[PDB]
Amino acid sequence: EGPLSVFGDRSTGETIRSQNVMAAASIANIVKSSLGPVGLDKMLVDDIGDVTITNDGATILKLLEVEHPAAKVLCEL
Amino acid sequence: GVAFKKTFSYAGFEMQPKKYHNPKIALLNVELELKAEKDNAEIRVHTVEDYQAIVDAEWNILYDKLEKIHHSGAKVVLSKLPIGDVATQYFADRDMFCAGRVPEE
Amino acid sequence: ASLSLAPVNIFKAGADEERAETARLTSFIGAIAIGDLVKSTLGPKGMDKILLSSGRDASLMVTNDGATILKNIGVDNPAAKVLVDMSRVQDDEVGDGTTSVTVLAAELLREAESLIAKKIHPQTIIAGWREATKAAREALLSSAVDHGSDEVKFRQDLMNIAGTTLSSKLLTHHKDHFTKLAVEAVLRLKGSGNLEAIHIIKKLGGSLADSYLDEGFLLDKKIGVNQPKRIENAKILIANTGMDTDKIKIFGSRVRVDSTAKVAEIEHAEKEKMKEKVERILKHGINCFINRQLIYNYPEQLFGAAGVMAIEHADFAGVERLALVTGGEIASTFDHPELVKLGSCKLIEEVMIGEDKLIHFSGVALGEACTIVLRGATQQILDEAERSLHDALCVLAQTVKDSRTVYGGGCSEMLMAHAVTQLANRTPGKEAVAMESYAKALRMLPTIIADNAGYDSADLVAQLRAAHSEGNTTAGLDMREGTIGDMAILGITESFQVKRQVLLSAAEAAEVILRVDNIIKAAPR
Amino acid sequence: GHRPVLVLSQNTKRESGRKVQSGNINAAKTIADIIRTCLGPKSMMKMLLDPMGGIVMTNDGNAILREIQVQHPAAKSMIEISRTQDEEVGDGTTSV
Amino acid sequence: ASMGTLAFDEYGRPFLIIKDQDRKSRLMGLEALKSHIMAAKAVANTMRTSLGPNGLDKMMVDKDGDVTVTNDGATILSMMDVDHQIAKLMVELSKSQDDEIGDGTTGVVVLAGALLEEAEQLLDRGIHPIRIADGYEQAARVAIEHLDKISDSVLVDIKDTEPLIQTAKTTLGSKVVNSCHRQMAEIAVNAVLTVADMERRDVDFELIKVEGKVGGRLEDTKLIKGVIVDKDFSHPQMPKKVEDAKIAILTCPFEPPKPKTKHKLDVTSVEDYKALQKYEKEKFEEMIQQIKETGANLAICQWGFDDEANHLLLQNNLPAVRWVGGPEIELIAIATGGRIVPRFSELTAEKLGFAGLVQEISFGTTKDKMLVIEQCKNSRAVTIFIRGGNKMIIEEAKRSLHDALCVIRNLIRDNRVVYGGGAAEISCALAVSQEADKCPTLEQYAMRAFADALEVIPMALSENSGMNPIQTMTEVRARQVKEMNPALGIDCLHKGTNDMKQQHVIETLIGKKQQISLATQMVRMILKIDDIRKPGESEE
Amino acid sequence: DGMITETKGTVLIKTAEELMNFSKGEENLMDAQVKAIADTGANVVVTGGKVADMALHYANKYNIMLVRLNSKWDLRRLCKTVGATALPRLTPPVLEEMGHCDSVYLSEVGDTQVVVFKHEKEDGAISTIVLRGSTDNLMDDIERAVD
Amino acid sequence: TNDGATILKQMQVLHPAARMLVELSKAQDIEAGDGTTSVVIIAGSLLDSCTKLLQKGIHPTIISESFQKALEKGIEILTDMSRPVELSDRETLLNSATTSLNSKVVSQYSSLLSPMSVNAVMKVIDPATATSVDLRDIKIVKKLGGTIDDCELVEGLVLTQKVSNSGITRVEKAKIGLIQFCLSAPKTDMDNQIVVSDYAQMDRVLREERAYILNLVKQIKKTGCNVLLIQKSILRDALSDLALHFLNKMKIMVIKDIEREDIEFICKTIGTKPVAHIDQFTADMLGSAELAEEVNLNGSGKLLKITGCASPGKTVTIVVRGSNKLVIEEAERSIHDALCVIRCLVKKRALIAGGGAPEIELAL
Ligand SMILES: Nc1ncnc2c1ncn2[C@@H]1O[C@H](COP(=O)(O)OP(=O)(O)O)[C@@H](O)[C@H]1O
Ligand SMILES: Nc1ncnc2c1ncn2[C@@H]1O[C@H](COP(=O)(O)OP(=O)(O)O)[C@@H](O)[C@H]1O
Ligand SMILES: [Mg+2]
Ligand SMILES: [Mg+2]
Ligand SMILES: [Mg+2]
Ligand SMILES: [Mg+2]
Repeated sequence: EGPLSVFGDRSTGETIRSQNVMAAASIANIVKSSLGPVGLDKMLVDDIGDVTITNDGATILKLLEVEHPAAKVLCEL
Repeated sequence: GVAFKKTFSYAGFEMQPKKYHNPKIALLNVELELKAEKDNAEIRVHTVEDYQAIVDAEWNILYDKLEKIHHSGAKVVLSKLPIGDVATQYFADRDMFCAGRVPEE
Repeated sequence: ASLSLAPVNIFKAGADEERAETARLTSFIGAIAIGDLVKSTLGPKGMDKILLSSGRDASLMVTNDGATILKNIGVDNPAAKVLVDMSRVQDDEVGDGTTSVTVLAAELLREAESLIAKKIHPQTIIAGWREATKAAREALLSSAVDHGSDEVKFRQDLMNIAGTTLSSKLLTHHKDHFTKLAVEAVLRLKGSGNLEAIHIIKKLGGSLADSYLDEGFLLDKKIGVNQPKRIENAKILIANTGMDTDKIKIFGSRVRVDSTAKVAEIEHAEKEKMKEKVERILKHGINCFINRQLIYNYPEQLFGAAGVMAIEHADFAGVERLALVTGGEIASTFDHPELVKLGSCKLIEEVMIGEDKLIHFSGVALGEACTIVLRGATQQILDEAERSLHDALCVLAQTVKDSRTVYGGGCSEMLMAHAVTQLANRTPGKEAVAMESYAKALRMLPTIIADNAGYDSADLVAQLRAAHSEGNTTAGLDMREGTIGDMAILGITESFQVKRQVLLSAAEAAEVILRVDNIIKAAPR
Repeated sequence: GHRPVLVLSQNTKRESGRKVQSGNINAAKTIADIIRTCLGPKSMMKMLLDPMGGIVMTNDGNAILREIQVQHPAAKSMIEISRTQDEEVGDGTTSV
Repeated sequence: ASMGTLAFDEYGRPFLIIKDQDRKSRLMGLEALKSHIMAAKAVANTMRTSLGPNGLDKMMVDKDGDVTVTNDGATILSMMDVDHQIAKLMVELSKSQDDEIGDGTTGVVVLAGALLEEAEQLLDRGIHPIRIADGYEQAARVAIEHLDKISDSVLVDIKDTEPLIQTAKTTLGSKVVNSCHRQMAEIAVNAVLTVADMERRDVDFELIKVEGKVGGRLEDTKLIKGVIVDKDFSHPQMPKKVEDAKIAILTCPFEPPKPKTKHKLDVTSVEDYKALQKYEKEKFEEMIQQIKETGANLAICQWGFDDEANHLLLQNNLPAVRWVGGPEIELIAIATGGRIVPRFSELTAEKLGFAGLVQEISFGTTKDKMLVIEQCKNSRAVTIFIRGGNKMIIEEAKRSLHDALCVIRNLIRDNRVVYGGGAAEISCALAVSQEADKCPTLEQYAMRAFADALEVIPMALSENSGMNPIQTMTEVRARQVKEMNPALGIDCLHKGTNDMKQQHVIETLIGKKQQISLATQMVRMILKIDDIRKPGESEE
Repeated sequence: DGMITETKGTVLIKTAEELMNFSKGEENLMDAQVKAIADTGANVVVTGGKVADMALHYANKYNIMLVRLNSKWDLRRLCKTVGATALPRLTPPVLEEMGHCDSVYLSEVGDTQVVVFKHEKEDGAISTIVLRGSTDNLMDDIERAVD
Repeated sequence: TNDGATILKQMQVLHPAARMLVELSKAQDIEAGDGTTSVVIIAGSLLDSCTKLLQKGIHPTIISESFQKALEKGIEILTDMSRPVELSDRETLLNSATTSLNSKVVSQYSSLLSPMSVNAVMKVIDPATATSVDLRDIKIVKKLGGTIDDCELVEGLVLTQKVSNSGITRVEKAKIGLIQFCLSAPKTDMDNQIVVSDYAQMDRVLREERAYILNLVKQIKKTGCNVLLIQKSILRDALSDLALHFLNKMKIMVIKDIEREDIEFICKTIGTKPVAHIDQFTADMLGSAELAEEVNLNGSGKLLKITGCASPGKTVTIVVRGSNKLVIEEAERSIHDALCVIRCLVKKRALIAGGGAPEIELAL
């Protein structure tokens, strides 16, 4: 595609920055509801009916299936 | 003033003068063509003399329209409706300008 | 960077583009393919091709004509299309030389390919070829000989030209008979050039030597029911009237009556009008009446009652040929009998040809229109006889129009090549090489003529080049034995117009093809 | 080409708010209503078809709840508490 | 860097904005400019080999397989089946140049390509494209002023057509019809001068009928001060040659009259039938006698006629032609100086056109006849008859002669000329470079890029002629600077001298000004586009 | 336009004089009808159907404003607000059927061309609320509030 | 079939040489009449020999000239071997016809067919001063039923059209008349309508139509005609019910739907001159015949026969019968072969022995 000739996609400039911010905001909004004494737990069905009820952020982010690298960064954080 | 594109001139248009220094312009909504008097008009005759009279009457109607236009003193004739080859040649013979199917705007 | 070799794709799907070397490669390949295909059908010992169509009817066509070979094939190479159109235009201009011009263009383009391989800019080649064309045209014009003043010498020239034209075709088996046939048919035109005045009738069966030129004229129509089938001292009237329930041309006319008796009266009036028209025709004092249009039953019966032959549905060509052969006037009104010329012939009769019956006009008055009956063993044989005879008639008509003639058998090509070579030995630069290639192709033409016969083409062409070098300007290929000889003595003659047209058209097509450095194709529909 | 890019994987759903609470409470109420009529000395019996072809004609709440399959996780939690009650004390499964 | 936007919300809910946004494509800013510049460069590099006397042609094939061989830039770009939008912009630029001028349709593409090629490195150096466009506009203004300065005037008098012939020869030098160079130049000049309003008014191309027929030779192309009609005489026995013909142009078919209105003629008795048939016969006789009474020798009709009228015309010694087209009717009436008569009753002697000779022309063994009308007194219409060895060269001759006619028309509109062969471009580049030195620093880059882009035409001409581009262009520029002579160009034909004034390489000033203006405006548009939103569907 | 028959109208021409005089007579009749309409003092004509070319020309000649309300509901509402009665034929209107208004004019609001039938008095049978806005949906919501 | 031309043209061969051989068969059939198989065999054998000739290294142009020389020599040899014949010798004609039929399915019925073919040829030409035979003067009619032994040589004409006048057949001393106009209500070529504005006009319409039809039939009958042939008409009905009834009441046998292309043959056979307008329908334009009857072929159809004619024309008709259609077609082809043999005996009256003698003599 074009003169660069690389077999893959390419995002440059404000687009990739916005994508990274969107991924980080998605990860944050996943666990935002489980903060503070007035927080609430979450259910995590594991695709075969296994249920995990938790409020811990690390458990939620570890059990989730994430694909965006900028979001995997926050999960590993 | 006003300017617009040339609109499908018929035969004999190139014989008309293309510049006038004080023309009177005839703005018309008239179809100057040899055609039926009306779409629901039928002519019934039983004599060859009446047949010739009817043909001459159609020609005389067209020529009366053309002569009424010509005697008005106008040199440029514009119509919202088609102007036939007969009318174009008639106006060419009188050193006049004609243009049919001029858009309404 | 080019359009195709760019990172961005700039074309629609299915559309491509060929740059300099690729375009030259494709053009040269197509031109050489066309030249190699059309050749081997050249000269007295050329062979014919079979054109088997791929359509539903699968038309089968045996032919030796280059134009018919080139037009009836599926051509996709644009340069090949250019050569095909050249051949078609050459056939339209004159009846002969299609194979010659196509082969000459192909050889010129082959030499152009060699020169391009030798790192020569094509504009230099084009300029050299323009100079060579000027020199060759001047030499050919200077070599022309005219015999139009003397009638016997012109007759001999016509015989020689017809024989040379028919030498390469299937009619070479009876060349003498067919040469006399074509020469007489052309001479009967009295100077008129309309070949459509000569009708070729192909009847299956019989030998090819059974073909003949009728002393009068032959019509493929039929006579009425109660009319005579044989008339002596005919006074023919040729017409183009209705004679089919002749309606008054007032479109809006209609019959509006209040009783069937009035309808019967109007019908009787119509029949009486037709009878009056027939009587007005009969007032001309005629024996045979030929109408272009149909003749219905009532006029046919009226003619039969008067003993008048009534040939109907003789098409535009039919009435024109009858007027030419008999001198009558094609009329459409019969109010002035004194102002209408009537055709005349000694005898009208029905003759039995094959299993079909034709009307025979004998002892015609003018005779400036010919009919030629062709007999053959197969449909393909008849088709090739017609095509070859058409070529001969076209060349003879051109010679009648312009009587200048040149010598064939390669003599003309070799003399033009000699002039071009002498010019080349006088010019500095690569244009000399271009002119040398031009002369090489001009000499390659008789080389192919000699190859088609299995002769030693190299030796014969070298001998011809030498002989033209010492000044023997009439030397050429003697194809009877395989030596060189005097075409003036051997009577191998050609029309100057045909050779000039061949040379100029070949040079023109080579120049236009060589100028192309890029071929761009839109997406096929 | 150009496959879609997104944060979480496909087939990953998520609902939130009053809907989740209402669904959980409705699932629990449905679990209760399944065996509501199997309580007391005048309780009716139920026939359950084992997928292995067996038949469990029983009045006990825990057996009925453990012989059925549910997809809503709240119903799974209810079945788990029924099993816990059965294991800890032995009876009272259809009351809890 | 495409497919619009793809976020699907922070909360995971669907995020659809544009209809079918997952299949569309978009480009932003600098790489979009680079793609446009690359496409324009590809088009210009393809077109630049067809420049000058040594320029080569392109074999163009359409959808149906029909092949055309041509050198005209506008024709080449119109025949191309391009998909890139910038390619379409280039094609429309060539069409504009053809429409306004008719010549120079290949120079504009090369100039625009060079301008965008220089703008590429200007952008790579970090300059806003609007600044580049403004600098290009300023340099174009300077170049146009310089062209006005170094222009030269020629005489467009009928008495001396030598400068006009030289201009037509310069126009035709790059076409395949240069084998009949001066002949085509003369016929084009005479055709334009014949049909023209001498008060610097327009030249009506509808009075020039350009028609070609295969056969013959290219040298057989001739100028006919009359009309060529594809028709022939109606009756085959009518004479094929009329001298001092008194033309009778009619638009009424030689048939009994027919009212336009829906009509019905009632026949109620035998007497009615007899009267009807006698009326028809009398109408035919009366129409023929009315035509004859005016003294006309030839009759020209537009709508054809039937057998009785045909034989009556033949019997009365009036050759006739039928089914003549309306444009041909008008051209014949104009050339012969005769009026167009709508019906026989209005025909008179004063409405008869006069022609010196009306003849039927044969074309060898083709059966196709064609009518020639010429030797008129003061014919105000002209016809160009083209012969050739194949239809491709016939079409190429048609467009080359059209280019020559357009060039002479431009000369009539304004007679100022400039000397070609790259001399004008070199002088304009020198003027632009001199003006750049006085300009502030930031616009100097755009001015010098414009000068370098102007320099492409002499380099293209030198490349096409086999000479070394850079060395030859540098030497010619140095000679132009040393001795003040804006007439020094590229010796494409190797005549020994570099002075185009002696070589008579002349182009219209309007042509150069239009080239520069159109190239500058289209380059400004191409530079101003920084976003593309294609459907990207790749539909069938 | 001049009214036509309901079964089928066929112009039966039998002589040349009738053919020559038919169009002239029809035009004279239409002119007489339009002049009779205008002689009653009417200067605005509102029609519920198609407007003939000759009718338009003669209305222009006599300085008559033409408005063509296609929908019947708008015609009825205009009759209510002006005080006129929809005539079934092209006869000139009588005094009781005569419509009156304070001002009728062609005006442009934003980019929309409108024809306004305006009463100076703060009365009448029908009143109109002209809703402006920056969005179609906003104006629709405002219209719902008005309802 | 056994005819070589029919076999070759019936099967698609798809090869150019084979197609040229098919055209050769067509030409031989057109010119000679038979020998359509022998010519193809000869051509195939000549080319087969040409294969070995070419393999020896002989250019395929010397072969052609040598073949032309051999053809000329063989023609001379065959002419020298021939024997003169005259048309007055019926025995030679019968022998030629029998030899032609010897190789067909009608070899057993040759004893009937060969004299039939000889008579058919000799009855349509003048034995003295004749150069060709127009086989279109010998109409062949194929009627299914019976056997080939039922073939017949009616001297007059047989019409497949049936008599519309059901009730009267077998007219003796017939005065046949052929008309080309329509016996129906009056109608002009130009558009015509009858407008009625009163009941009296409505009655008078059909009254006068009846009177006109009756006058037409009376004019036909006054001439003495008793058998009427009506040409097929498309635009206007040729024979109305009223006209048929009137003709029936005057004892006239009406035969309609006569094809346009059959008019010439019928006029030549009977001597009836066609009539297109009732004004010219006179007694001298009728074709007198001895008997005109409709005969049924034992339940296998009905044939209309007109046998015996004053001043008979030079045309004959052959009725071919057979059990099934295939044998009828082959019998027709064989009879055509015999007629063609007699025809090509009429021109170039020379006879040679068959049995392969000419070929072996040519070979030697
Ligand atoms: N008898 C002959 N002897 C020598 N050359 C001949 C003879 N007849 C024809 N030719 C040459 O053969 C060439 C090709 O002619 P032909 O094969 O008929 O096709 P075309 O005329 O279309 O090229 C001619 O240029 C002619 O000079
Ligand atoms: N005889 C010549 N010598 C030098 N240059 C020439 C000559 N003729 C034309 N040119 C140059 O070739 C360029 C291209 O001209 P041409 O191909 O005819 O039309 P276009 O300008 O449309 O490409 C022109 O700009 C002109 O200056
Ligand atoms: Mg030849
Ligand atoms: Mg319990
Ligand atoms: Mg140019
Ligand atoms: Mg046999």
